[PDB]
Amino acid sequence: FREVVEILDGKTTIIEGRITETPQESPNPPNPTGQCPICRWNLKHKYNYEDVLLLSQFIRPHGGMLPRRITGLCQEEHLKIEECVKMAHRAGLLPNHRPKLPEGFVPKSKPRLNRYLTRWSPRSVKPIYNKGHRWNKVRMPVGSPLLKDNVSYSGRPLLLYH
Amino acid sequence: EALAGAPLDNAPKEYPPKIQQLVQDIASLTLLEISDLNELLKKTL
Amino acid sequence: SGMIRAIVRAGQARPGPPLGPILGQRGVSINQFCKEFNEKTKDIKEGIPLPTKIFVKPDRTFEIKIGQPTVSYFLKAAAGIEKGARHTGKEVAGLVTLKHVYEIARVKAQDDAFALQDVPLSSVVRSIIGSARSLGIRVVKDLSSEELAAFQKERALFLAAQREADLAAQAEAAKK
Amino acid sequence: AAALARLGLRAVKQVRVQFCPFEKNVESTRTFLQAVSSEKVRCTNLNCSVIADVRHDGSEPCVDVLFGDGHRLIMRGAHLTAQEMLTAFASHIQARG
Amino acid sequence: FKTKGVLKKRCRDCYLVKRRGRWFIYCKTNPKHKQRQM
Amino acid sequence: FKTLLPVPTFEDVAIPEKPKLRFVERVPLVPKVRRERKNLSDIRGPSTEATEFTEGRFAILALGGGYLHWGHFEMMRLTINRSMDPKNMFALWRVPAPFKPITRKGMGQRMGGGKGAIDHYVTPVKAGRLIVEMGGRCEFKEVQGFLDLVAHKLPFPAKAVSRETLEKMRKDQEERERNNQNPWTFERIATANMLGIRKVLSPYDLTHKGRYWGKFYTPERV
Amino acid sequence: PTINPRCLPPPPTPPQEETGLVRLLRREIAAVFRDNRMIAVCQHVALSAEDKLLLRHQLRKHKILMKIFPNQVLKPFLEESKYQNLLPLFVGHNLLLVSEEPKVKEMVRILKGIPFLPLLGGCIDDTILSRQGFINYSKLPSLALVQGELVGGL
Amino acid sequence: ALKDPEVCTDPFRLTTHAMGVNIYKEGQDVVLKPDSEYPEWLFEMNVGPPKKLEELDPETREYWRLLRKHNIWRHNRLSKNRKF
RNA sequence: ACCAUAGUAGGCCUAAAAGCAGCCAUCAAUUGAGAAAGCGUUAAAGCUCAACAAAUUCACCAACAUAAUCCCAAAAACUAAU
Ligand code: FES
Ligand SMILES: [K+]
Ligand SMILES: [K+]
Ligand SMILES: [Mg+2]
Ligand SMILES: [Mg+2]
Ligand SMILES: [Mg+2]
Ligand SMILES: [Mg+2]
Ligand SMILES: [Zn+2]
Repeated sequence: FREVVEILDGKTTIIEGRITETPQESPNPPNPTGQCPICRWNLKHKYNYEDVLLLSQFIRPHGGMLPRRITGLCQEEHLKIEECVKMAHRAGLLPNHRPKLPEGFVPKSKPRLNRYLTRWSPRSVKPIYNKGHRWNKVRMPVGSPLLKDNVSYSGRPLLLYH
Repeated sequence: EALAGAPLDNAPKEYPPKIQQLVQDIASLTLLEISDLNELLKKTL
Repeated sequence: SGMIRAIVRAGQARPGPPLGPILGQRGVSINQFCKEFNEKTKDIKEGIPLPTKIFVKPDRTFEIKIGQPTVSYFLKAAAGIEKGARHTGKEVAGLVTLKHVYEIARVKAQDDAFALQDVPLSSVVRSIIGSARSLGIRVVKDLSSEELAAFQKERALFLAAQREADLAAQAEAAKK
Repeated sequence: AAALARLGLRAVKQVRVQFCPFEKNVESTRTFLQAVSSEKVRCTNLNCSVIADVRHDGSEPCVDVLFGDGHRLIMRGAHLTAQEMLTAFASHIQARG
Repeated sequence: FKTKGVLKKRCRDCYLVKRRGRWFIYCKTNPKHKQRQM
Repeated sequence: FKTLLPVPTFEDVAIPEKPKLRFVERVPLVPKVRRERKNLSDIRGPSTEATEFTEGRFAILALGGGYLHWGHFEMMRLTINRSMDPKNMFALWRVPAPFKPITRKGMGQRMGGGKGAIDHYVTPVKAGRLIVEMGGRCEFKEVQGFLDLVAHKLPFPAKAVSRETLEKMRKDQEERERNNQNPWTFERIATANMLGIRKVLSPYDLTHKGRYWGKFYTPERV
Repeated sequence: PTINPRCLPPPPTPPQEETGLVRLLRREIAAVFRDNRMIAVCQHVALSAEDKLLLRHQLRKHKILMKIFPNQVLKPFLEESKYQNLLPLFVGHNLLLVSEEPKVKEMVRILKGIPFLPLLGGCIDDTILSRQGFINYSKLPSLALVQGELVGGL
Repeated sequence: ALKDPEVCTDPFRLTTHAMGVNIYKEGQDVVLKPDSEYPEWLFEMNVGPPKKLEELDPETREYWRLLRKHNIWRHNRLSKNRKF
C-alpha cells in the first residue's frame, strides 16, 4: 500500500509517496482454476451481510469501496458485494471504518436505532400513510433482490418483501 | 541480439573492451610495423 | 487581437464593403489600408483576387502579408472562361492541358501555405487537379488549337441557351 | 492540462522538471510534464520558463515550482500518480493567490 | 424544476444524479434544463 | 490506435420514382351503403397477410392488434416525409386504405331503433403485420431513430425492425421454445384436454397456443 | 447451468489476424530502423499548430525528418529487435527524429531554442546515447577531423 | 464592379501559352517547353475519376487512406439524429 | 481523456452564402483531420464532435399525479417441506 505525505517546512512544501508492506493472498485456494476471487475460494452464493470478515477486504479505510478493476471481481458479484457493504454499514457493523471528525462527535444526537437488512437509506423513505387492503398491499422491502440466489438450507424461498 | 546499457556520466568508469584490445594489439608491434601501419593509414586517410 | 482573412484586388481597397464593415469593426480606418496595401503591390494588375492575411494588434495597429492568388482565378484564366460551371460534373466549364496545371504549381509553390511545409512539386499539382474537380474544368492530357476551339463553340452555345433561359426564368417569377 | 488553464497559471513564476527517462518509475513525471507544457497552459504568462532537465543516473524524478508569493513547492514524484501531482499543484494555486 | 415522466438530456452538459430516491437532471450552464422524475 | 473496420457498401439499391409515401384518401371512392357487423376476429390472433419483407429492408412490426383510421395515416405519412432523405430513402405502404365502416349512434338517446349512421373508416391490423416498409442505401441505425417515434404513436405497441433483427427475434422464439425446462406447456395441456381445461379455454386457444389473449400479444409466453 | 461460464476458465483464445495497416507499419518501422544512421527519440509535446509546422520547416532546412508511430505496433517490434533497450523511452508520449548523415550540432540548437522539448535519448549508429551523450557527441569533431588527428597522435 | 481581368480567347495562344500564370504587369507569357523535357511523373496522375475502394490494394496506404475517409462518412450519417 | 493545422470565400447562388438557405460536386497537403456532424454569426469570427497520438473495468434498453367520517389483522428475509 502507498501513502502520500505532505510536509510544510519554512514556506517549502514537500510531497512524497511511501510504500507500505501489503498482506498477500493465502497460498492454497480450494479452487485454483477460478477467475474472480469470490468463486476462487468457493464463496459463491455463500456470503451475507453478516460476513464482516469478507466485506472488510474490499473496502477503503474510510468506508468507501475499492474499484472493480483493482479487486478483479466479476460484475455480478461486485454489485452483490457493494450491496452488502451498504447494508453492513447501516446495520451498525464496521465501526472503525467511519471518518474521524473530532468536532462532530461531541454534539451527540438522538440515540441510534438498531436496524439490519435495510435495502434503502434512512433519509430517502417516506411513511406508508395509506397501506391498503390485501388485494393491493404496499409491502415494506427487506434485504436486496441481489441476494436471492444464496443457498437456502431450509429450502423455503427468502421473503424479500414483507 | 541486444544493444548496450547506455552508461551515464554520473559514474562513467567502464570503457569499451574493443578499444582496450586494440591498444594491446597495437602495442604488440615493432617500430618497423609502426611505420607500415602509419603509411597505410596515411594513404587511406 | 485576431486575424482577418480578406481577398482584395491589387491596389483597389475601397472604403466600403466587404473591407469597410469587417476591417473597421476591429477599429482600423480604411484610409490606412488605402496607402499600405495599395503601395504594397504595384506591379500586379488590379482585378486579380489576392487572399491576404491581416493581423490586428491590440493597439489597433495592423500587419499585412500578401500571398499567391487563388486557384479559381488561375484555372478560369487558363481555360479562358469568365465563371465556373453552375453544375459541376454534369457539364465541363473549360478544358486545359497538363502544362497549365504544372506551370501554376511553381507559382503557388512559393505560397506561405505550401512553401512553409516544403511540399514536393507533385503535392501542389494534385491539389490544383482536385480544385479543378469542383471548379468544372477538366484536365486534358494534351490537346491542340482545333480541339480547344471546338469546345469553345459548344460551351458558347450552351452558355447562350442558359443566358436566355435565366432571363425568361426571372420574367416568370416577377409576373407570377 | 485543461484544468490548469481554467485556474490561472499567471501566478506561477518558474517550473522545472528533473527526471531520468530510462528509469521505470518516471512515467508519472512524464505525464505531469506534458500537461504543464501544453499550449493552453503556456498561453497564460509570457515570462514563466519551463525547464525539462534530463539525466540518466539521477534516480530522483522531481518537480520544483516557485509561486508568486514566494513559496517553494517541490514534490519528488516517483510513487505518486499523475493525477495526484496535478491535483496538489492545482490546490496550491488557489491558496497562494 | 420541471416534474416530468422520462428524463432526457437537452444539452451535453446535463448530468444524471440520483438523490432522495429519484433521478434529477441537473444542468449548470442552462438552469432551465432542470428536470425531476415523478 | 484503433482498427479500421470496413464500411457497408450500398450500390445495388435502386431508388424508385416518388420515394415519398403515397397519400391515402379519408373515405374509399365507392362508399359502403350497407352497414355490416363489427367483426372482432379480424384483430384477434396472429396475422397471416404481409408478414415478410418484399422490397425494403426496414419496417415497423406490429406487436399488438388495433384499428388504424385516417388520422393515424396522416401521422405516419407526414413524419416520415419530413424526416427522411428522398434521394436515399423510399417507403412503401403495407396496409390498405380504410375500408371497414364504424358506426356511432347519436349523442344521448335510448338503446334500440337500430344501427346508427356510418361515422368513419378503419383498417384492421393483427399482430406481426408490417405497417410501413422502408428501404434504401443507408444503415439501420439512422432509420431506427425516426421510426420509433412513429411506432410509439400507433395504437398497438410496435417496434422498428429490420431484416436481421426480425430474424433474430424469430430465431430466438424457437430456441427459447426448444430448450424450455418446464415439462408442461400450454400447447400440451390444451390439445390433450388435461384437467378438463377445455371448459375454461376458448376454441381459438388451440391455435393461439396461449400467446394471444383478446387483441393482446405477449411474446414472452412459450 | 451447473457452473456459470464466467467462473469457468476462459475458452481457448481466438487467433487474432494482423491486417494490412498493422503490417504496413511493421515494415516502415523496419525500413526507418535500417537505412537511417541516426535515430533520435523525443517526448512529443502539445504545441501550437503554427509552431509545430514551423518546427517541421526548420528541421527541413537540415534534412531532418520526424515521424510518429503508435506504441501498439512499435513496442512489440522493438522488443523482438536489437533496440530493446529503448523500451523505457517508449512508455508514454514519444516523438521520433530521423536523419541521414547524422549531425546533431544543428539539431540540439533548435531543441535548446524551446526550453520545454526534452531530448530523452536515442541510438546513433547502433550505439545508445543519453542526453549527455548527445551533448558530448555534438561537441565532438567529425570523422575527417578525428581521423586526421588520429595519425598525429600515433 | 469588381471583376476578373479580361482573358485571352485565341486557341493558338492558349494551347501554347498559359496566360493566367503571369500575374506581373512587367512579366511575360511563359513559352511551352517540349513535352519530352517535362518530367514523366506529371503524365502518370489519375486524370479521370478518383480510384474506388477496390482498385486500391490492402498492402498500400492508399486503401487505408480511402477507408479512413469512408469511416468519417459513415459516422457523419449516423450522427444526423443529434438532439444536442 | 487528449486534440485540432493545407489548397479553399470549392463552383454556383445571394444584398452578403467563408464546412454550416439552396443547387452542384465531394477531390486534395500533412503520420494524422469529413468542401462537414452539431451549435453560433446579417455574413465572418468562435465553441464542440469525427481523424492524430495517449490509453483501455463495464455501459442495448428498462423512470408515469390525486378524493372526500378514521390507516387498516398483528407480525415475520433460514433448525431441514411433494
Ligand atoms: S468469476 Fe466466479 S464468482 Fe466472480
Ligand atoms: K403506444
Ligand atoms: K452555404
Ligand atoms: Mg485525405
Ligand atoms: Mg476527437
Ligand atoms: Mg399535482
Ligand atoms: Mg388495525
Ligand atoms: Zn443542460
